[PDB]
Amino acid sequence: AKPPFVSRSVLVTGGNRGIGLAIAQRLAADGHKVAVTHRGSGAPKGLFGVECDVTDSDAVDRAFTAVEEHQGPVEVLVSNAGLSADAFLMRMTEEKFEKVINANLTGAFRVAQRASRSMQRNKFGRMIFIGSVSGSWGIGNQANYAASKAGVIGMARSIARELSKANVTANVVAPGYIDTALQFIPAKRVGTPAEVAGVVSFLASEDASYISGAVIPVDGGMGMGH
Amino acid sequence: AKPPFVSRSVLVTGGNRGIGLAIAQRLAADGHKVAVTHRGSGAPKGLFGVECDVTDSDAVDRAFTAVEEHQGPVEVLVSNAGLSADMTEEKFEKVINANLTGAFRVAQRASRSMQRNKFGRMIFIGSVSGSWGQANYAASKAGVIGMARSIARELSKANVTANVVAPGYIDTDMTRALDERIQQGALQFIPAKRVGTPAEVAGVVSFLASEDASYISGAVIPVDGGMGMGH
Amino acid sequence: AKPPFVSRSVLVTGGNRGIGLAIAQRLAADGHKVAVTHRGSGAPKGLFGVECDVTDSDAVDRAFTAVEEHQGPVEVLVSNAGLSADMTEEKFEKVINANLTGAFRVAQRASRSMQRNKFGRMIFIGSVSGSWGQANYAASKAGVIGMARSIARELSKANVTANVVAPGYIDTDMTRALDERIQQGALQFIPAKRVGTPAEVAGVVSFLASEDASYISGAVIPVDGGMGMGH
Amino acid sequence: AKPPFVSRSVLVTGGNRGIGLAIAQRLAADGHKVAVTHRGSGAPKGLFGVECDVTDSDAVDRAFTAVEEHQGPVEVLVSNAGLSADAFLMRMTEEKFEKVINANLTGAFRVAQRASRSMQRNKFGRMIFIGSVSGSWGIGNQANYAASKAGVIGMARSIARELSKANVTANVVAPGYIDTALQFIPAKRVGTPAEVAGVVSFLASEDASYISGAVIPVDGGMGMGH
Ligand SMILES: [Cs+]
Ligand SMILES: [Cs+]
Ligand SMILES: [Cs+]
Ligand SMILES: [Cs+]
Ligand SMILES: [Cs+]
Ligand SMILES: [Cs+]
Ligand SMILES: [Cs+]
Ligand SMILES: [Cs+]
Repeated sequence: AKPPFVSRSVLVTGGNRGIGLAIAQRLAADGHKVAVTHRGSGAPKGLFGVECDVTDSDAVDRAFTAVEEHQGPVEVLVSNAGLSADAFLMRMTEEKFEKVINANLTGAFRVAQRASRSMQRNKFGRMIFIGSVSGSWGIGNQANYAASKAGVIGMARSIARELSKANVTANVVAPGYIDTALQFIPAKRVGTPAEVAGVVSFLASEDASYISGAVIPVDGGMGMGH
Repeated sequence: AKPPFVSRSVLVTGGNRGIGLAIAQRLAADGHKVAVTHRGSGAPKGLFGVECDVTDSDAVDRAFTAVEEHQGPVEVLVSNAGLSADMTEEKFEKVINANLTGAFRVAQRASRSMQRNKFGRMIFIGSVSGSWGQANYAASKAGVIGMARSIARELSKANVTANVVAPGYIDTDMTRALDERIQQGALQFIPAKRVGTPAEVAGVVSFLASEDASYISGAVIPVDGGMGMGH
Repeated sequence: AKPPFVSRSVLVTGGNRGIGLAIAQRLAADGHKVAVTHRGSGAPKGLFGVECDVTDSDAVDRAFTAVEEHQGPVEVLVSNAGLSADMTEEKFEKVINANLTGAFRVAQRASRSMQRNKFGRMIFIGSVSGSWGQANYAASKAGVIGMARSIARELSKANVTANVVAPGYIDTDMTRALDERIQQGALQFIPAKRVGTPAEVAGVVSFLASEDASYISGAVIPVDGGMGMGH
Repeated sequence: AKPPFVSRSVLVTGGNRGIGLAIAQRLAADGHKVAVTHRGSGAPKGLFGVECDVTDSDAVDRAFTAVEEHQGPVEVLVSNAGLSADAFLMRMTEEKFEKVINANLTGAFRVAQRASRSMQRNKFGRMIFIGSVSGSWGIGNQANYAASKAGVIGMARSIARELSKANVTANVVAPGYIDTALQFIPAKRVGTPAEVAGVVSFLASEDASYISGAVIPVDGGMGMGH
């Protein structure tokens, strides 16, 4: 039987634009209480926004605090993701590598860490990490991006191993080419932000309870491999 | 913006019992038109049943035709294993024939109508276990994954996708008849520290049959409480 | 501290032609005692040949027995596909029977002697292609991987390991008879930007047959110039 | 036919102790010219040592320079690896996460970057990254370690995608439990440093030319999965 809906306290990081925005809007339409973080550009009409730079652990702490006061402790964390600085390995700098790692990977650790306490205590948690945006498949021109997104999957699986006994799961959505190279895609087209948002809606629902440590590709078949 | 619901013609093989039954009843409550295959015992009230042994290509043809006349051409195929329970050539070949070749038989029979109508969802249900290292069961379930990926690559241009749901340890009518020692013994290998329900599997199949699953193809979704993590 | 070399009794199925031939000649130059199966044409000078159709369990038994009398019990088994080249139930089942069930047949026949002697290396050679998304070939090669992992899990306690070598696009006698359009066309999908050689495959098999491979079991090694990267 | 031996210029980072030392000694016995980096404890008798902290990009540059003067440009890079600081996600600090990421992941980027120029120019390169030391399989107690080792695999595959056309490959050796929990291992025993070293010897040889982007588990079967 289909489990009854529960309106969850949702935080979507980088939920003001692109895929993050479509996630945020879908989760709100689903009936959840949705908050987003942003860099300054503001949150969309309707939804609760807080400014947060995910490279700053204290700014992550006060974004969560603000969210808990507004709508209750975060039950569903959607970690978008992120940045985007490419380059040939030979031309790629230490600075470019570390900034993408700090935003995309360590940033994911920061928001996950800040959520884990309350999720554990309350015996409910859904951590959903959004790859940007083509992976496991070695692309670029982007040693930094590939490293951060593969690292998020390893991180998620470690969290999943640790916290699944407490009904706190961690899963990854791996988008391919999304419209916010067609030769490599069996669907022969790019996906939409809504097509990503629907997989996140599923992972944020009562139907996803026995999924944990999973990586769900949303790429029209592009990254089939090993 | 959730895509509007579309009532699909659904066929669930081995959908009169266990996980197949939970799946068929979920897809039905979801609003789809749901038929099941069975091997004689009958389909349960509220679902159109047809008899079909998936080792038999002509039986598979007849089952699909019977379904098409009743509720229209199969738009979503759910292939539930076949044979489930634990070495000889005979044991190897029978599980392969039912689990892998049987999966090919139903997929191939579904394919022309799906390509033609520019819509198809093939959803293959792994038997309870892998993929993780059952020589026959492990071969057949690994093989269905390869088959599905091959189909996804061929047919995704025509909006015909193929995906796999890989259940871990799920509470059935035989998992319960299992020895208490192996039941708990397996709990040390599942991070969730509990068995999953047939409804927890039906849930994922509901999602893959829905309009939200359009851009997923060639995927394997584990429903195993984290058991299968690795490479 | 390289472990000292041990001359092993080796059987390479389909080892009289193409990749199987390169493998058998490498293992022989390495210093092993090498036998090959063939389907009538004969084994080449310098290798003990026996006839064996791997769809036939009794032929497999006879081949192993003939090998054991000649050079001692099989310590390293190299299972080379069978059938290679490109849909019906008949086409699906024949490739499955030769490529997957055939792999099970040779593995099962090797197993008791290996467990008993506390040494075994089973090395399964994928046909040229996957695993990447050929519905029959893709199913069978995915299936051998699952089988091998199942065997590795069962038998690794007894120093009997099972591993897979997954070749990409390799220059054979038919890859060359392929259309020039598909040869180059595939080069856009291989980071190395070139086809691999039969010797490049034999090289990996040499390593997995050696004393340096002791702690590898359940692994899949791609020899594909990076073609197969993904998940 | 077996390709003739070529004595390669080898650099093994953290080649003074444990698995790194066994790698270094095996490659030297194979007939290569082997140099190691270390933290201060010195290199072993026979082998060329240079001090290098892989968190320091300028110290990576002068270690390579010293190596090129001694024995010629580095043709085979073995990136060990690394650190080791565990903790429950809730108790894991930003500082602990970032230091393991900086040593194990960004450190791997630094040595790979510093090698890529000359390998590309000379149309030969073997980059071999050593996981420490159990992965893809979500362990711990170690979100940081899991993230760094999964990230190295994504990085390697990006390098492999970029440089394989130039005969510069990048591969990963993923050790399980090595003696420098048995319930999870089909072999029913830990491996040895030499059993790791032998896979690296193979990846550093003329037989490995058509392998690139690969992850080779050396774990007695422990991490079989997806
Ligand atoms: Cs709402
Ligand atoms: Cs709604
Ligand atoms: Cs209905
Ligand atoms: Cs309903
Ligand atoms: Cs010989
Ligand atoms: Cs030799
Ligand atoms: Cs030497
Ligand atoms: Cs030597």
